Formats: sequence, structure tokens, C-alpha cells
Amino acid sequence: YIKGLYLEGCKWSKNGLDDSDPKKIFADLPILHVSAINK
Repeated sequence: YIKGLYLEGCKWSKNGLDDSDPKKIFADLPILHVSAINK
């Protein structure tokens, strides 16, 4: 679980056009995942 990433220019999901202010936006919990190839 990573805390503190920052996006630039949309939402997390349902990404849309940014408003006039708030150029740098928080990033939500991007939990990772690893898997064997083609499996």
C-alpha cells in the first residue's frame, strides 16, 4: 500500500478534465499485484 503519490490533470477513476485551479491532485491507494507470465 503506497501513500502519497500525486496525479496531474484528471481524477482517479472516471478521469475527467481538471478545473482551473488544483493542478496537482492526490493519488489513491494503488495496491500492487504480481503474477506469473501468461497465467
